[PDB]
Amino acid sequence: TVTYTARVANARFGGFSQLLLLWRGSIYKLLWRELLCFLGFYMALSAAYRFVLTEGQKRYFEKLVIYCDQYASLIPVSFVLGFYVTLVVNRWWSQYLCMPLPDALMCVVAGTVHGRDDRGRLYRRTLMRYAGLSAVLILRSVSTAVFKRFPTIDHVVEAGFMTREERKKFENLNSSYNKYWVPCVWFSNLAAQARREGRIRDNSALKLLLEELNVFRGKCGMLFHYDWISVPLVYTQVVTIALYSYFLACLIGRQFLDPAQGYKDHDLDLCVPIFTLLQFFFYAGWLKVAEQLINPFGEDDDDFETNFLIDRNFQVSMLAVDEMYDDLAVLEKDLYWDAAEARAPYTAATVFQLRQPSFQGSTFDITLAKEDMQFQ
Amino acid sequence: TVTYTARVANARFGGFSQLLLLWRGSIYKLLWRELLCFLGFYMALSAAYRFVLTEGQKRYFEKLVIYCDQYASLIPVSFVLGFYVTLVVNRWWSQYLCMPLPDALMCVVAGTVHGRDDRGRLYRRTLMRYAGLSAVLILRSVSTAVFKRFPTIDHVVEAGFMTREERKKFENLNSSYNKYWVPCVWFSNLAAQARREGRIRDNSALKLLLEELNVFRGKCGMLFHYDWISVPLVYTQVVTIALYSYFLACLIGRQFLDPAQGYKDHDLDLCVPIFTLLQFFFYAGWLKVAEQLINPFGEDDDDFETNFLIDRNFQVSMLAVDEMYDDLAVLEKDLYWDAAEARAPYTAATVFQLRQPSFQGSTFDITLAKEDMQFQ
Amino acid sequence: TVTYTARVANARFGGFSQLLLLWRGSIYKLLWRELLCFLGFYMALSAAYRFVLTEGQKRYFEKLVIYCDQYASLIPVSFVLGFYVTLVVNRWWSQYLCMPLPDALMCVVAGTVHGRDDRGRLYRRTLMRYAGLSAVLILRSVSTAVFKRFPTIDHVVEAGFMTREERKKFENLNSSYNKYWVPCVWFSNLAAQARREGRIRDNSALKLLLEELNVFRGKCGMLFHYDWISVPLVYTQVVTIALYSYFLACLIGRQFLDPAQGYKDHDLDLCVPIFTLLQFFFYAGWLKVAEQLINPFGEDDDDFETNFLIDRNFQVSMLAVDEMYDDLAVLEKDLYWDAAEARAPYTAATVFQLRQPSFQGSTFDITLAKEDMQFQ
Amino acid sequence: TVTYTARVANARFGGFSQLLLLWRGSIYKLLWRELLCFLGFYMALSAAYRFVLTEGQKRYFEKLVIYCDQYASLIPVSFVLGFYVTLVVNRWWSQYLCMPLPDALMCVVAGTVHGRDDRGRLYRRTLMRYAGLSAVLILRSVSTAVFKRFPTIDHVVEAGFMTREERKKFENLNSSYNKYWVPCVWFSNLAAQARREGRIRDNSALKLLLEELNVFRGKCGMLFHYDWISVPLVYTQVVTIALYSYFLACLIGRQFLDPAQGYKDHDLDLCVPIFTLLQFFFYAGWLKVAEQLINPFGEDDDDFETNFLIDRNFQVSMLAVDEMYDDLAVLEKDLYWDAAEARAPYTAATVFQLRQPSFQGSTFDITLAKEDMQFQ
Amino acid sequence: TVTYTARVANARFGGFSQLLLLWRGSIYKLLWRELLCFLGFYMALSAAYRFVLTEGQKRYFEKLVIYCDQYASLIPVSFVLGFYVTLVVNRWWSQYLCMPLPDALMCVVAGTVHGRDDRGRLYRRTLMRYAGLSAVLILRSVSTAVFKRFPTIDHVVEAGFMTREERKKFENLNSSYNKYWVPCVWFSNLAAQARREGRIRDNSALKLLLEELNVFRGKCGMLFHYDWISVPLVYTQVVTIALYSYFLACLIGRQFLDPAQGYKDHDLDLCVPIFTLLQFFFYAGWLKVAEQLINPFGEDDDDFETNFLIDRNFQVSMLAVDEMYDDLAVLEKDLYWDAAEARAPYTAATVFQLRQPSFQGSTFDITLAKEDMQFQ
Ligand SMILES: N[C@@H](CCC(=O)O)C(=O)O
Ligand SMILES: N[C@@H](CCC(=O)O)C(=O)O
Ligand SMILES: N[C@@H](CCC(=O)O)C(=O)O
Ligand SMILES: N[C@@H](CCC(=O)O)C(=O)O
Ligand SMILES: N[C@@H](CCC(=O)O)C(=O)O
Ligand SMILES: [Ca+2]
Ligand SMILES: [Ca+2]
Ligand SMILES: [Ca+2]
Ligand SMILES: [Ca+2]
Ligand SMILES: [Ca+2]
Ligand SMILES: [Cl-]
Repeated sequence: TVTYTARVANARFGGFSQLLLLWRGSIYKLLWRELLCFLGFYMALSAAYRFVLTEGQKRYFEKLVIYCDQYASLIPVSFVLGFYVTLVVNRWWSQYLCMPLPDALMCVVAGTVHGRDDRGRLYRRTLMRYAGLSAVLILRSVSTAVFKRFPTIDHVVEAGFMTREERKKFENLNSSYNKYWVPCVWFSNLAAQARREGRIRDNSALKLLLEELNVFRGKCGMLFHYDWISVPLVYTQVVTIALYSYFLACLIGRQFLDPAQGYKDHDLDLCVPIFTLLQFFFYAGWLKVAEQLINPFGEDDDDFETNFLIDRNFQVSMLAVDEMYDDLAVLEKDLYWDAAEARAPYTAATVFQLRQPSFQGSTFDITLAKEDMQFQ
Repeated sequence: TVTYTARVANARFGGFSQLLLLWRGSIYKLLWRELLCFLGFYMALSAAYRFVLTEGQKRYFEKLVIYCDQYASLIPVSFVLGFYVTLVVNRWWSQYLCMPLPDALMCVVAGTVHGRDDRGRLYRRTLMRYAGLSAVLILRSVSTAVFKRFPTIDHVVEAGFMTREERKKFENLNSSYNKYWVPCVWFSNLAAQARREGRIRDNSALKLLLEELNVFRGKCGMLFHYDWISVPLVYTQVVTIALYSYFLACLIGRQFLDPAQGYKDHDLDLCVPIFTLLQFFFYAGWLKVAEQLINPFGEDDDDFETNFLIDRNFQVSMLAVDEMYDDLAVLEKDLYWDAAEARAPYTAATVFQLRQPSFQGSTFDITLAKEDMQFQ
Repeated sequence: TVTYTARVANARFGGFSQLLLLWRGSIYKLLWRELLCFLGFYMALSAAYRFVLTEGQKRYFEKLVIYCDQYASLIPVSFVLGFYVTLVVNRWWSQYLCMPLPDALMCVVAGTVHGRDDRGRLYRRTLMRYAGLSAVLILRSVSTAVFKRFPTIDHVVEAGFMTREERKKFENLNSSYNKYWVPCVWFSNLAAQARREGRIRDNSALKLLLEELNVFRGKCGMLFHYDWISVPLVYTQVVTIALYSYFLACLIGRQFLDPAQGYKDHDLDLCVPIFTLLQFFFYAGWLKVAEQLINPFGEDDDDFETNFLIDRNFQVSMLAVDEMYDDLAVLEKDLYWDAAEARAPYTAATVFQLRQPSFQGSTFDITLAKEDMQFQ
Repeated sequence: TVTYTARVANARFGGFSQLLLLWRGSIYKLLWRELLCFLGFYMALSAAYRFVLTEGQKRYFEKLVIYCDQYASLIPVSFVLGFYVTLVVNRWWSQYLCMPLPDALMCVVAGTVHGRDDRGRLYRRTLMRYAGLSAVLILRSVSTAVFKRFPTIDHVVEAGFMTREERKKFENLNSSYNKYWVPCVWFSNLAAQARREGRIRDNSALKLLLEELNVFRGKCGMLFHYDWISVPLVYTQVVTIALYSYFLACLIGRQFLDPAQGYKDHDLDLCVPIFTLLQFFFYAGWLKVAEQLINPFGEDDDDFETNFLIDRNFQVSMLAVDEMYDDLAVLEKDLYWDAAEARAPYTAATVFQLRQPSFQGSTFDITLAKEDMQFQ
Repeated sequence: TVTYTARVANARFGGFSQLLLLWRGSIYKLLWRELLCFLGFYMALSAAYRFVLTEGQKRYFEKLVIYCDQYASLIPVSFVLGFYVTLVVNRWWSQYLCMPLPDALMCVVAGTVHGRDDRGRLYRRTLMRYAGLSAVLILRSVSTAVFKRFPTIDHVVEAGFMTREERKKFENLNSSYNKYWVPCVWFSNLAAQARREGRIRDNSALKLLLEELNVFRGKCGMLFHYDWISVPLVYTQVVTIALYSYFLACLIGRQFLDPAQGYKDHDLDLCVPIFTLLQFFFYAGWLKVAEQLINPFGEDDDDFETNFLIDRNFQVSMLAVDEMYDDLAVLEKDLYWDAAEARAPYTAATVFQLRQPSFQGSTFDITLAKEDMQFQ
């Protein structure tokens, strides 16, 4: 993920202009090959027209160029790009939100699956490892970068996500369908066993674990569904064909004609279509947004960092349920125990934020008349 | 479902261009008949104008062609297609998400409906079979492909989803309305019976089953509502009439006139309207996206694979509640038991992802001054 | 509801074209009067110009027609129609989803309110009748078709939804506000009484009933809010005025002038504006979509079938809680008891769906090198 | 709220046209001053050009008018209005849905907080009064109309929402932030006290009360957030400046020039720009939709009726928890006790809805062949 | 946050016009530098053309200006701005809703974590301080203004959010990932300890605390995800390049040419492009909306007031759980105890709202015939 949230904290003078000097995740990186190809075809026809074609041939070419410039309908392309890329971006953010995290589960497991002894550690660590394992299986199913990390189940077993015994159980399942759900059913069964052994002290806590498991499993399944159910291929081919039709019309119709011939609208020869190359860069970048975001679990630059999230989720979950279980600092009175009001100090940098009026509501400046304040 | 998620993992040079060489689920497959019809009418008028019509008749035709080219308003068509097809695509994804799956139920039933004996197997397998049966009834109601698979309730009984006794109970219901809800009320009653027999060990687990059943039943009902409440037929007729009005204006106005007559904008005769055929292909494909997605449970190529999902859901649910019930590998210490930090190994392919700075937040590079860090 | 989901299962050659031959729910039915009025004004001005107006008068008219054709800005109308009708369609689908159904409640009541005796039947049937009665009161408040069915509370009492005693209690409430919520408070009280008498066996089941009641009551209230809070009348008047301004500009500017006068763009006289009538039909149909969907509980053809839903909901709910309570077929082993895998047979029609590769994930065809598979 | 849901039940011939004859909540009411101002500037320049400016001055003015007509870009204005007003309308409906209602709470309190005696009445009535008081405090914070009704906390105390003792407790809180949340914490504490005294008979019912309280409090807080976090002022200034730029270009460029001068496109002098005034009325009404809906808690005509909702919510909640507590009609057999099927009678007006085929699903008309029905 | 909700309560004559006179949060403040730069380049080329360029050079420049005016395609820019800025505004409101507040937690903790003694105060105050501390850690991670307030964890410790002991525990965690989740796991553990000590009186109340904690923690994590997963940098660069391409075409093509040369469309020389500067101001302000809203936790004027929310949330939460715990005014009969109906008095200002008909539903004015009211 190319994060530039810091560069755009404040609407500054440079603002988005400075973002034009970034290379990773950029439009330049995604589009320079297509821009050179577009420019190569344009200068190939330019060289043909200037040096190769004869006078009759040049006249015919100019008639074709005037004809093709008519069909460079940028409004249809802008419409269909707008709608398609809006769909793809929304789907992209939905896919990011559908990635499983153990955060709700780790809060619930640290709060509900009890025991300072090795068994309690085993239960808590095993419940999160199941959650992490379900996440890893679905990600290696849907992510190229996680597949290259875990090309085999042996790789998942060596990485500590799955034990050898769990690998035997997992392979011995006679299922021809993706088994990402298997750790989730193991999690259900183990949470039931924990509640039967009294490690979960109450039936509502078991219900809370199973609710949070169901949310987690839902996210893993949603990843699977987004992977399988692509943005319809007809819809994609339609937008690609739209853009390419526009660029063929721009590749022929934006050819600079001889000012000698005195064609209307063709009286200046810049030899390079600056504005047509910028339109190409704009529209092709707009489609490259969809191209990058259509499968966000590839290995792009704005593609999701699925291997970083796997490592973070594992380490954090294990901290939360093993090192931070029942490891509270002693309840001691906070700084504002004796103070009726409560306000942390402000730094010299942000002290200016003080003395700005505290918002109470829009209606607290009306200043009615005395007569209008009396009830009926 | 034509899944091309792998082909678009990374925004590559080929990118969407290579997707133009796919046939299944493609714009070519959905639109070649309409393209040949469009082209047939265009060349029928072309042949009429070139060989059949007389000189007066040819002049009149050219006046009509110039008149019709005025009315080829592509911006209204792009607007209404954009809005209608956006509606249809959103509805299509909603319908996919409203398809019932037993995944939440199987986690809950493996976790809550207990017993290693044949009765416990019966209860768990029967609860999921009820869920699968409710799904099959609604799908054969809404899916053409599942109806051809299950043309009669006898077919559902032979497929193992409904017993003969359950068929007698199901037919003996005096209801003239679709009975997809019947297995869900059977599921409610059986979960109640399981909780009364103590197979469900706690009242919260029964509540969890009924919550998950209600979600499942909601999905089945939602499938029914999407099937019944079509995208309004007036709205569809409006977009079809829009597109056909544009194509009639393009079918007459894009006719190539004699350059001899010296009509403005008509001075080149290509004999085939490359750009008009591409516009037709673009706009008709855009409407074909809605046509394919308007009922996603047909038997298209991007239509949902409802028979695959039926088979997967059945097999997986039965595995989850029968073979994987209380079948945990023994709790043993994972690979990272003694390690304070936790990190799976990375392959040579994805080791490059390492040594990239771990994201902490946008604000961790501000580097304030010493004086501005002091509290007031 | 005009359901055409079957006609559009597959993207066929005819496809949406055949939908142009439907009359119910159609654009023709909704728009033929307005089309004849538009055409009547157009031919009234045509007859005035051709036979009534003098030569000076004809010249002035032609100057006015050329002036008015300038103002036929179809892009603003397409924008505002797009946005307004998108709002109205989204609101329409939201209103359909906000119609109350007893399906969650009937699953919960069959599962939670117990007793084979007449009292248990009374409790279950009375809880659903309360839910159905709340639905009927709000629908007769918001639906014209249900109001014509239930013009008085006496009509609701005769229909079996409300008893005479319940009518006395319902009228004796000193409330000047719509009392659709009254059965919901009766449902709350009766569920409490059932739980006190032990008919609901656990406090979590009572909580489940009250949760499902709250969802039901929320839907009824949402119907009330959608009825009361119309799409803002300023926004509607704006789109109606937009469309009518465009049609006045098209009614004057699309008048066919004498080719004799040799006006530019006016050199052919078709005597009937085919393309202008199609634009009128397109844009007026687009607004007629909003007109039909703005109050979906009227008595149109795409308006919701609220009387069918009332009858279905009542019959089904009563079946679910009375005839199907504790009426399970005996738990017997299903067809796939002894089979490790589970797969229903496929028909000759849909056997082709088999032998298509089972989807596992996008990443299962990468085929890495041996060296890149090794961990660091 | 100007409710016209009845007038638009059916898509009638008059339809939206008759809505153009409404004054309250109308575009006329919101825009006649701006229309007269626009028209006053237009006729001021018209009078200047016709009677005041000299021949040279008139020529210069006409050059300026032709120049300004070029810049009347209606497509950008339509784009930005569309997007901004769509944002404002969505926000408006969200704000309406975020208004607190006690309906879920009253169902839960009538069902959970028990006692026929004065103490039970006190507890139920006090819990709803707290909810109503939280609603009144946030509304007087965000609503102008409720602020004019409750200009002081003394006004809330006189209205019966807050007792004098509760006023002392409420003022004695050392908080400089809006205290709308205070009754919600009182509600939490009182529900806890009720559950401790056994007035709430079970811990799940207390959980249900607190869940419903949290939803209520969330709605009150959401009202506060929508009040505080305005639609960004830069975004508003952008759309206002867009519209005013268009209207300045239309105010100069739509000036009728002398047909004598023989300017192209300026050959008819209507002395009043009918179509330009309609465009002004259309676009300014479109922005007036946002202007009316941007703060829906003002005192407009489409602004929310917050004082009606306060009175309804109070009266209804008090009925629900005080007069209708444990006040059921005796469980007696309904009209359809002995009938296997269940169907209320239909009136002569709506009997036509009968005999229309009952919808079962799209797939129930396929009519397969005998050979295709056989399983593999 | 620049709140102008009061200024736009009613759609007044001034309305949005008066909002053009605001400076904070305004388009003027965000855009005057860019406007002066645009104007500086425009007048630099104007001075070059008028005084510096020779006659041949002036002719060439005018040919370039006519060429560049062709490429000033405002419709593509309006499309892509519309879609991108709509995305950014929606994301901005989502980010505001994803900011954590303790309001649900404070209601639940005041209602569930009991004890008037110092230990109960410690538990309640410590649970909210954990919630506030989790909020402060994530905000200092994502907010520049909170980072300048809390540049170090020492600053958080001095502000009273974290104790020294909690700081030792927090630093001793071997995690390389952002530790905003740490107080949430402390909250889970402490709520478990409270429930074990009997301070939480029931298991459902513990479940309610953990549910509300999970919502809170979800909001904190969502803040982290929005911070990390920027709006794709390719999409931003595309819109910035679009706007800058349009402004370069407007910077050259909107240059005023000599009326002497008699170029079409260039016959008036205003020396300052009023309308082009307004278009620049409109489009650049439209992009400045995204620029301001793209990271709403900066230190702008419409950026969120994160330091005010930190102070409010802390003070209010501590009031709610410490000063207002079990501090109810004595249950006494409200003003409407003996009144069957319930209605607060109305002021002279808002008494006009009375006598307006109380809304009952759209269907209560149909006035059917006697014969049509009879059941079949
Ligand atoms: N390995 C990452 C690459 C993404 C990036 O570099 O931002 C993935 O799975 O997508
Ligand atoms: N039988 C599948 C066909 C879909 C496909 O082939 O993708 C269905 O029900 O839609
Ligand atoms: N009586 C139905 C009519 C709808 C229809 O015929 O589809 C209603 O209430 O809307
Ligand atoms: N007093 C109402 C006025 C709204 C109306 O009249 O519709 C309010 O608070 O907005
Ligand atoms: N300090 C505030 C500044 C916002 C404002 O001034 O409105 C922040 O964190 O964004
Ligand atoms: Ca990608
Ligand atoms: Ca289809
Ligand atoms: Ca209607
Ligand atoms: Ca308002
Ligand atoms: Ca910002
Ligand atoms: Cl619960």
